[PDB]
Amino acid sequence: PLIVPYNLPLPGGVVPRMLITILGTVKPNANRIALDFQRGNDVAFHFNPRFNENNRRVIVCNTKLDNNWGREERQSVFPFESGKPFKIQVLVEPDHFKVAVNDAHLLQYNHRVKKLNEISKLGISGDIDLTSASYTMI
Ligand SMILES: Cc1ccc(S[C@@H]2O[C@H](CO)[C@H](O)[C@H](n3cc(-c4cc(F)c(F)c(F)c4)nn3)[C@H]2O)cc1
Ligand SMILES: [Cl-]
Repeated sequence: PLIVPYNLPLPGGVVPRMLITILGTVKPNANRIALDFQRGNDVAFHFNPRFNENNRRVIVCNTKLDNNWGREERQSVFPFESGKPFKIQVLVEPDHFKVAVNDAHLLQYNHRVKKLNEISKLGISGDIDLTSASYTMI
């Protein structure tokens, strides 16, 4: 089991055709998960499943620039389930991050941070047992 929060370096940042795979199991009674693709202190892409926001389950995505969150993008399709194993795949494409969970397309997030080769860390946080985090080129 990897330690959470986990820091996965992305050497030289990200690039289209780069596929990031995260495997884990959601804890019983989970409240939150977060993936943070960071450019230094900025968060280029925050992917944040919330298991209980006003008694609804929602995915919140955003960007943090100069310590300020921007406009959220919200996805009510919610593929996670407390207690169950999951796979998150984040495929970097030219205009967006494309996210699939358990081999089903979930959402795309347009690139707000444009210096892809500076987005050189992925943080993984929240209410999971983390099994593996890796990347490959497809
Ligand atoms: C003006 C204003 C006021 C409130 C807000 S709320 C805010 O909303 C953001 C998206 O817009 C992020 O989700 C933020 N956030 C979540 C997490 C986090 C950290 C963890 F360790 C986790 F394990 C985890 F799953 C999640 N860290 N930071 C959240 O605080 C926004 C603007
Ligand atoms: Cl949260």
